Amino acid sequence: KVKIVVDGNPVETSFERWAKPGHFSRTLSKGPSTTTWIWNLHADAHDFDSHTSDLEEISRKVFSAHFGQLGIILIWLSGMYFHGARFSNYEAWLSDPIHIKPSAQVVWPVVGQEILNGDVGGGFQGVQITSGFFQLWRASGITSELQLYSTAIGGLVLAAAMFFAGWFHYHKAAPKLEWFQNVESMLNHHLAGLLGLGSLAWAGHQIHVSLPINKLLDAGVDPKEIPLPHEFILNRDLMAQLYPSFSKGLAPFFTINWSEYSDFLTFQGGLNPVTGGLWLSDQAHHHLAIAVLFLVAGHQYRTNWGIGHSIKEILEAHKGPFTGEGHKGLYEILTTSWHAQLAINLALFGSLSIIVAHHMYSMPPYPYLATDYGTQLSIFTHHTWIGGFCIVGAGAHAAIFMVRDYDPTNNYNNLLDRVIRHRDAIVSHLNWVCIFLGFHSFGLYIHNDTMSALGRPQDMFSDTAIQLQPVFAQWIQNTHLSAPQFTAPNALAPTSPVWGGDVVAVGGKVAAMPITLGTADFMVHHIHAFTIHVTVLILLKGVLYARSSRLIPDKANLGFRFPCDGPGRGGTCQVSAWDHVFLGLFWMYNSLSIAIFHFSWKMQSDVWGTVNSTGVSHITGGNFSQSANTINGWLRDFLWAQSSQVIQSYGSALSAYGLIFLGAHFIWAFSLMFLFSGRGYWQELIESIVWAHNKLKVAPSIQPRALSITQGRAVGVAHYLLGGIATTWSFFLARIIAVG
Amino acid sequence: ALPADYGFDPLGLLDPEGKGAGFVSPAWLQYSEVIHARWAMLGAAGCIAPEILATAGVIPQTPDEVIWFKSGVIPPAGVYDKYWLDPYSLFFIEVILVQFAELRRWQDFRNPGSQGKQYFLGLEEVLKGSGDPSYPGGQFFNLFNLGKSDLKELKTKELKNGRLAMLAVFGYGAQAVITAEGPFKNLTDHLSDPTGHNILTNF
Amino acid sequence: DRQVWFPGNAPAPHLDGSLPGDFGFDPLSLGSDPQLLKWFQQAELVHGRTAMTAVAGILFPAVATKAGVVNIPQWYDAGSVWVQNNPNFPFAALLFIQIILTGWVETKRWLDFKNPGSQADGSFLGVTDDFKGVANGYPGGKLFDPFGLSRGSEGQLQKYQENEIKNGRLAMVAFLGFIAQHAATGKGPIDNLADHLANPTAVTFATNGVSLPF
Amino acid sequence: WVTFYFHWKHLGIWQGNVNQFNESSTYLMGWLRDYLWLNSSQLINGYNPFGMNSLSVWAWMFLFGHLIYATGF
Amino acid sequence: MKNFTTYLSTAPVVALIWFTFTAGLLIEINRFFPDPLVF
Amino acid sequence: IGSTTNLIICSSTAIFLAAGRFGLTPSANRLASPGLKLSPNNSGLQTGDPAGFTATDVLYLGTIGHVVGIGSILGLKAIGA
Ligand code: CLA
Ligand code: CLA
Ligand SMILES: CC1=C[C@H](O)CC(C)(C)[C@H]1/C=C/C(C)=C/C=C/C(C)=C/C=C/C=C(C)/C=C/C=C(C)/C=C/C1=C(C)C[C@H](O)CC1(C)C
Ligand SMILES: CC1=C(/C=C/C(C)=C/C=C/C(C)=C/C=C/C=C(C)/C=C/C=C(C)/C=C/C2=C(C)CCCC2(C)C)C(C)(C)CCC1
Ligand SMILES: CC1=C(C/C=C(\C)CCC[C@H](C)CCC[C@H](C)CCCC(C)C)C(=O)c2ccccc2C1=O
Repeated sequence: KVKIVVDGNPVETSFERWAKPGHFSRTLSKGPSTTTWIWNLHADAHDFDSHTSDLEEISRKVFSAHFGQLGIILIWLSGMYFHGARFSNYEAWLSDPIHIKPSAQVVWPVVGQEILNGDVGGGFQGVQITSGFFQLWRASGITSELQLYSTAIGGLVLAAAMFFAGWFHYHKAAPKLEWFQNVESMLNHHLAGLLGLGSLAWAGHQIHVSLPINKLLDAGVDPKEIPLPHEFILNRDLMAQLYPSFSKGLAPFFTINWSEYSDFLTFQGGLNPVTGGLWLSDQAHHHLAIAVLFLVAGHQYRTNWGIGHSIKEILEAHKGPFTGEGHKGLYEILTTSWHAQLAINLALFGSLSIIVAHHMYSMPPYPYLATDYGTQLSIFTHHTWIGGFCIVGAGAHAAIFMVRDYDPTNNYNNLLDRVIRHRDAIVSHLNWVCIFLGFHSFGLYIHNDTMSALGRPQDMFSDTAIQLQPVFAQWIQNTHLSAPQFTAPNALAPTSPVWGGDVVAVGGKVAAMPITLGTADFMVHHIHAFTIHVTVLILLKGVLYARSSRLIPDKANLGFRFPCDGPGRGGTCQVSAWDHVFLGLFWMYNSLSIAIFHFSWKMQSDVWGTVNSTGVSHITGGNFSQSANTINGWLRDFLWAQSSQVIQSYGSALSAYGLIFLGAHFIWAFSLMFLFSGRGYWQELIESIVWAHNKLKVAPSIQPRALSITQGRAVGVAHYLLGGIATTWSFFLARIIAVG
Repeated sequence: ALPADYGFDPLGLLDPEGKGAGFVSPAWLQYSEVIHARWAMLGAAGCIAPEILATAGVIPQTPDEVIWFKSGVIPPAGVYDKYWLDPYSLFFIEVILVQFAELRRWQDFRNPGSQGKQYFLGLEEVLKGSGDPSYPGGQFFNLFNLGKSDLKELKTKELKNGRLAMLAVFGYGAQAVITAEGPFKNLTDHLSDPTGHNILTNF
Repeated sequence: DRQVWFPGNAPAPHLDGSLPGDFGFDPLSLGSDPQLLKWFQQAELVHGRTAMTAVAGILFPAVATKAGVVNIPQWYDAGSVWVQNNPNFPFAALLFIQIILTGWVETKRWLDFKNPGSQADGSFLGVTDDFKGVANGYPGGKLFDPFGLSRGSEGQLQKYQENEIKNGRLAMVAFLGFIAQHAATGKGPIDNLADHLANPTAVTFATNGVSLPF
Repeated sequence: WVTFYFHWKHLGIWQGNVNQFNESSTYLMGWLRDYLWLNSSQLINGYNPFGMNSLSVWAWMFLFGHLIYATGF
Repeated sequence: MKNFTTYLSTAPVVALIWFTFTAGLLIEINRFFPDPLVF
Repeated sequence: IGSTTNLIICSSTAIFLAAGRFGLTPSANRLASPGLKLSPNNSGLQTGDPAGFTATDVLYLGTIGHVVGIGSILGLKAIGA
């Protein structure tokens, strides 16, 4: 029986534990003896299952922390709407979105920094933004700063509500453990109620607000003369002027004359030629269909009325001759281990963010997004990075489950047990795949660089020499181009111009165009396959050997996070699953850097550019297919050539990017001191420094220590990632703002 | 035991175990049904009485301008011309006075009998409640001393009329959205031509 | 117990009813520490007495100006008018004089707070008993209370303390109203009262134009 | 740092423009842009899609050193 | 209030307050006296 | 009334409800095995109908009848019928 069960007033609201750092931990609550305690307090703060073994207390902490995160996100979102309302050129941009650059940040005049308030157009000075908010606000139908102010105020009210709820559901009415373990009810509610009703309500907003206002905007009406959204709500004749089926009202819906609504629920495909964005009527039909599908999906699981599926029964039924007991025991794992749930959800959420990056560049859903090249590059790169980090986190929390929550008694000859029982085969086969991929992907580039340096371009892997055509992807492109003819007859156009066909041009600039694939694309895709497989190898090997190995048979007793098991057995540094996360982060960085470099160069060379009478003048003039098949081509024609904007940015509004470019190079190099060294050296150096302080009677009572081995690794990888990613960030943004 | 208890709780919301804290407790939910019921009876009588009296000529205001959603509550749907005070100043007064009433009632709920202790211009004599939050009684709230022997029957009648009024107020809202006319205008069109004026013809 | 600010709610436990104006109001528990509570008591007294003097010096000149007998400028303009009318008295000299005089008296009050009765030693011009102080925030003596209204009887002193703290809180709220009304109307407070008296159903916060920017 | 200094100061002296070092070396973007970026242009064009010249051995060894450096990490 | 002021006396809160004061002082000096190179 | 679409919708809802009432569908009080064999289930839901037909069964079967009828109507309009 699914029911609400809470405990009343479980935790008093008091500042007493605020005054006692480390109160949550039995080891840390006694206070410091050394400086290691300062770091351990922050490192252990959100490790709830380390604080207690009671699953109910952990779950309550997780629920209220999630409310806190939602409140922070709403404060951030309300800030973005407020800065659009108060510190932006949004209304001017609305009158002229082709020539005016979006800006919603203004710097104060002090120490000369007002040079960063660039001349972005619309009689406005400020920092140019690349988040895409203007295009999103325009698609929503927002025409004034007053509506941006209203959303900002409403967001802060909802942010306060989230913070109230987190306090309330931890301190006043904390749900019991059986409430959280109602996974069938939660899936039913999150499918039908969150996603389904969310999509239905957003289809409602699109149909009643976004469609008529954007129709008038693309007709050329001044935004100040467009009627407000509630005028389209209250005056059905006003909406029927733009969509004549609205004169029939809701009668076509209730009599199943759905084809009457074809004027605002469409299946055009492709892009709106005025704006370069997806048709908003297509989006309304999409979100309506999505809403219906999710509302149906939320009725699968049994809660209180007999009908529906038991997830445990489904899992226990799916077993076969190769797989022993199959999915038995997985329901108990996924209803008792928060870490197993986090591993799955991080893997899929990160993969989703990466898919979002690809789908939004190829099918730009916002008006004037596709010709705002800075915004396009930024959102692709951002969502790619978020996805990669989330996937590495999935590997981490899978390993944490394996160390802390795995129980061999509950996994006898099931899928998890059998996977552990052939981990050597899995890891050795993946090792071979990674070596093969590295050879036959990177060695092709090395072959090409060597042939080109020796003056033998005819011996190269290229489109004008030994060819490696990606014929499968080319066939996929041709199939998707030909789809409106036969396999999707009621769709007027293909889903994206990238498959084939004509250039979509907005304001004399390319919004989208066919993206052809040749030998360089083959080579870089196999680079992607190689880097992804190596990152998988590191993370999966960390998960499979988290508990034991032939080297260290009792590794689970050493925990998830430990530096080593000593210099013996030849040396066992970085055997822990945590250290596999540490190495997988670097390989994720390598992989995703090549992915976003591939994106930036290929769009600049083959898609983006200006339209003339003769054709398209691309930003870097088609040089991807000529030189992306050598490493020297990447180094010269991408890195050296395109860094001209960031290193010449001094004295302009883009000078902040030049400074951040240098500072990020610095932070990256700074990280190597942590990664390459070891704490024994630093502790001895601190001994000499401490002697100097003791001589002058300025030695602290909290005894200074070098960072732990694990903290040295964590600091090193954090500064490595921050420096490298911020270097690419400044390079990208200065380049595409200055030449876009 | 409870008045108007039909055993209708398909979402088991009045289950007592586990629902100790918060607003999903049984006591709060019965109290809230009673409060909703009484407000709905005031609304269901009041959202159609000016229209009925204007149609019959008892009041001089035209029936179009005293329709409940055109009299100032939703100014996009209409504003009544010149009350003695503008609606926002009236709302300010309403906030102050209704907050006084509602916070005193709430303090009786959380702390029963506490509103009969502190000086309130002598009004605290009749504001001690009864220990039952939905049914305070006393010398004012039951000033005619009704329900000497049929108090449970009167509670059932109050809840039945309140549920009917709640449904009627929902009907007022739905019919206002669908037809953009008053509820009595809808009733008279249904009476004058029943086949040609209903939900199938308004859709 | 005593009357409380929110009837039916128990008063804040660190407030016991001994202080004047104790209605148990401390929802943030700012007076949890007793020494910080004494400091906040002196803060409230200084704020309330300053507010009462200032509200008198706004209201009575504005009432006299409204009658037409005099032409005293409104409170938000008086510094500008004074400076324009006093070119031989610079702003910085006036500020320096005010800062040194208030510094002397406020440092004496501060040192009495740190050490009660320590200004009674006769260092300032031989004054001994008049600077000893009666209680926290209530100096008394023959200089601060020359009519002796605190030395008559206990109940009279408690009555006057209640009168003082309640009128002081009212004057603080009134000064907040003065600020808000000047920002919303651009007029003085007696001008606002006269406009409301002439036509009250039309002269309300809802029609000033800034409280409801619709 | 020592050899960067020697080479950049002498590059300005040999090309007859001492003002490049004197003005750009006081900040690190000057070092990056006017020493490393500016003087790598002929080197990385030792081989390109258009052909190769005698600097192609140095372009290849340049990349070779970058690769060996990275492998050490 | 004693527990709250003890929290405000924890090292990062004191660091935040002190560095906000120091940074604000430097910023306002450079606002009132722009571009100081020499004494 | 009497129109084609009304006929498909009413007929589909009626047959799905009647199949549920007479034990030819999974219901609240009878559930299907993996091999699709109906066995009784103690749902605890009160029902005045002697066959154990609950309001939950009415809601789900009317929904499925509406879904089948609407898909059939749109498909027959698309096919030309
Ligand atoms: C239709 C019902 C419904 C809806 C809409 C949601 C929605 C949500 N749940 Mg789920 N939940 C439900 C029923 C629902 N829940 C039931 C029945 C259970 C128990 C089986 C749970 C158990 C549960 C847990 C254990 C957690 C969630 C979390 C979440 C959030 C996921 C993150 C996100 O996408 O934020 C999107 C955010 C927004 C769109 C902002 C608006 C959200 C509105 C204000 C909340 C609406 C849902 C709420 C249930 C309505 C009740 C109102 C309340 C006053 C009673 C999201 C707010 C996670 C979390 O984030 O919670 C803090 C989380 O850890 N839920
Ligand atoms: C450019 C720097 C660099 C290079 C070349 C490598 C090399 C390798 N890494 Mg290492 N890695 C690096 C940086 C590098 N790493 C850094 C900075 C870290 C720290 C985070 C790591 C951490 C790391 C981990 C954690 C793992 C690797 C793995 C691998 C291997 C991937 C499989 C493969 O591609 O084999 C093919 C080899 C190459 C592509 C190298 C180039 C080979 C050339 C083209 C062939 C030349 C042959 C030559 C001409 C013949 C000899 C002639 C001569 C003797 C005269 C490969 C040996 C993974 C692995 O071991 O899985 C199998 C693995 O799990 N690396
Ligand atoms: C019991 C059951 C059980 C299970 O378990 C669950 C479930 C199922 C959920 C449940 C069900 C239920 C129900 C249905 C609910 C709903 C309701 C109603 C509607 C409410 C109202 C409610 C309603 C009410 C408040 C009301 C009131 C009204 C008001 C006063 C009004 C007023 C008016 C006036 C006169 C006039 C003017 O001109 C204006 C106005 C101002 C506008
Ligand atoms: C015999 C009998 C009786 C009768 C019964 C009846 C008469 C019944 C009926 C019933 C019915 C007749 C029912 C139905 C229902 C229905 C429903 C429940 C539906 C729903 C629907 C839906 C949910 C929809 C949805 C949708 C939409 C909205 C859109 C999209 C698509 C879809 C379709 C999904 C009585 C009890 C009196 C008595 C005893 C005996
Ligand atoms: C540099 C380095 C150190 C030395 C670095 C240390 C000890 C970190 C120092 C951090 C800060 C700067 C220490 C002081 C923090 C106080 C809170 C400062 C208060 C002063 C105010 C001005 C804020 C290691 O300990 C180490 C350990 C393991 C592998 C690699 C390394 C490594 O590379």
